[PDB]
Amino acid sequence: XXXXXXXXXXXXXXXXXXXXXPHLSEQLCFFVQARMEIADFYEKMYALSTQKFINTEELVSTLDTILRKYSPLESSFQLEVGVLSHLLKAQAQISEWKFLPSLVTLHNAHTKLQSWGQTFEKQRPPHLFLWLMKLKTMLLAKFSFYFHEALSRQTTASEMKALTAKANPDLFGKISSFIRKYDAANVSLIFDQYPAVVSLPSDRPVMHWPNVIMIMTDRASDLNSLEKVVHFYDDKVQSTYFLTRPEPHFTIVVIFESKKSERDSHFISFLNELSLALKNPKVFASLK
Repeated sequence: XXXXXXXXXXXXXXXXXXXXXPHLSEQLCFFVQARMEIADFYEKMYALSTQKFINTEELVSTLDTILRKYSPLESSFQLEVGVLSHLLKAQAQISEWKFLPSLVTLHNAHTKLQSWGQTFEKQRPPHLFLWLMKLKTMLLAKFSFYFHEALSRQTTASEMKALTAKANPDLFGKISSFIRKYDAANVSLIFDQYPAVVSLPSDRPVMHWPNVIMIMTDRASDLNSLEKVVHFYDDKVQSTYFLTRPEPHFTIVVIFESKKSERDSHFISFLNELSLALKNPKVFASLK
């Protein structure tokens, strides 16, 4: 880790090893051995920060293999590696729209992290731990957004507002302000078949789906680039559509029952903000 939060942690022991050279008894330590591998793991994740998406699945099984191969400085290790592991598993589940499984894994990371964040401030953070925290909130906010309907149908306003509270950014709220602000007919989150897992304000706009589906089929290429915002006006029905695909399985659509220009920048940018907040690669990028 040519960064710092992993370098300084690799600087101390670089000067702490010159100490045990005193007494002995515990020279045998696959710690720096285990350390050498996970830093190579972090270098790998930073390299994948340039890809369109990320196969977290492969990253999870690749971490639980260099981990099981090694079962204070031990408690810390277990936290980092334990949380990194949890966060990656939730990232894989959320992209497969698995509500309960992701809920459970997310809670682990969160809970283990809060517990640490507490026990830490009571004694007084390294970029790496800050990043773990940052990856956690990005994923919790994605969770809250991708499963908003279930979370709302299965909870209490109190409990929901409690969760929403921790959600930063509150993506559902943004979309809500946007719809009120510009009077869009609908904004949906589509999971790829092609149902609407989130829909505002009312339920999935039935009469508009044919247009939405047709558009996703024809612009699949532009959409699958995961970086473009497609626009389409339907004169026959006088409706405008804006779609972007933040990740492989998810598509966001904004529908206006009126002509809207493919130049109304604020609608493009709004969609660019939402997409950016849901991209896993971007967070791996701030790793350095």
